[PDB]
Amino acid sequence: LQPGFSKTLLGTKLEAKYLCSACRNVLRRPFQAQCGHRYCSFCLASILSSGPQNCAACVHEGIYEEGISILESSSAFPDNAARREVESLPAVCPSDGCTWKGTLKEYESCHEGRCPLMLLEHH
Ligand SMILES: [Zn+2]
Ligand SMILES: [Zn+2]
Ligand SMILES: [Zn+2]
Repeated sequence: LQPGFSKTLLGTKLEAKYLCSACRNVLRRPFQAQCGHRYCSFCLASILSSGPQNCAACVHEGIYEEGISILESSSAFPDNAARREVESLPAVCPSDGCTWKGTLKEYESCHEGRCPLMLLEHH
């Protein structure tokens, strides 16, 4: 139930600003809500499946503000600056035993869903 990328991908380079406000994993196709908090596209869509919702991150961080801290489709946008930054980070496959290495973007487009440890049962 974790849409975001396993924190294992970044390893020691793991940073808080690269994490989804919802699943707490590395941002996957990030959107930025009106309040500034980032969410994986999948995570935000799920949260907003039944309409607007209060931003849990705003609450927990004690900065909740009426109106601005409300997650809404009309005020959330693709955070391409965040996406580009995260895609440029050095990454290693999360599969315990895999040696694949490259940028997170290369992981998403070339390795994810094509991992030997996951697809080859006799590995
Ligand atoms: Zn997420
Ligand atoms: Zn927020
Ligand atoms: Zn792998």
